[PDB]
Amino acid sequence: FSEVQIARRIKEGRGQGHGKDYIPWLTVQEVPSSGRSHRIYSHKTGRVHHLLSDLELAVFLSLEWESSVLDIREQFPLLPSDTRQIAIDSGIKHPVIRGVDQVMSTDFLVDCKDGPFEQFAIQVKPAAALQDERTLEKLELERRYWQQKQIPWFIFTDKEINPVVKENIEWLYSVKTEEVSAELLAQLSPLAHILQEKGDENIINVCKQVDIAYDLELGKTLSEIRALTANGFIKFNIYKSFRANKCADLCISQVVNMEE
Ligand SMILES: [Cl-]
Ligand SMILES: [Mg+2]
Ligand SMILES: [Mg+2]
Repeated sequence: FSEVQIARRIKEGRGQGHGKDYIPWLTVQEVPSSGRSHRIYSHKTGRVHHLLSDLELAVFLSLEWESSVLDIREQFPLLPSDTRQIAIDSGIKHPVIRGVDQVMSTDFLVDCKDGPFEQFAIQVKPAAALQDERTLEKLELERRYWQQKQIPWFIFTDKEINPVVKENIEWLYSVKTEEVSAELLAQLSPLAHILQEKGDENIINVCKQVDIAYDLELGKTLSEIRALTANGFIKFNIYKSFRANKCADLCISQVVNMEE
């Protein structure tokens, strides 16, 4: 993936800062195989995050939903000196590509406000991947790294995905719209007001009502919300089908094109 030039990526700030200032070590451009990547906005961090698979997306959405989560720093880099030492102490070949030892990274490093632990890490991997010896070795390197720092670490796989969350993702990500036009975002403020007053009403009813009110073709507003939701500008109760969500279950943001 990366040559000795990694030194420059380190200078770019990759892996430093937090909130809107945090820069992932890996970005969507570093996505392998058919594995689809995602750039979703976060209300908590105020920035767009890079997820490298649908599984990671599912985890991110769960994190963004949690009230106790304060920050989500995805693709977090593990200090090379620490990982080389661990590789040595364990007798495991530190990740190498063409002789250059690679910089390892945990999928998510998250901070909390009142959970059991103020900070914890997560590695996302499909259950099947654990049947490969090399993956296990790499996972041990990662496990030890966090253990060394007394930060709880966990592995999240597909069988940890709530079925409802799963179907919600299947509805939101059959790629409908990705065009984040200033005009699409313009709909955030108006939509926020409507949803706020029609709070206790089912999201689908309110959607039809708006279509009628403004004389839009049936489904227009649902399509808009579906797009703003899939992009992270709108958050909802992922543990409940979107269609069963009340308007009060949705949360809209103040995001403007100043996302550079
Ligand atoms: Cl994955
Ligand atoms: Mg990773
Ligand atoms: Mg992974």
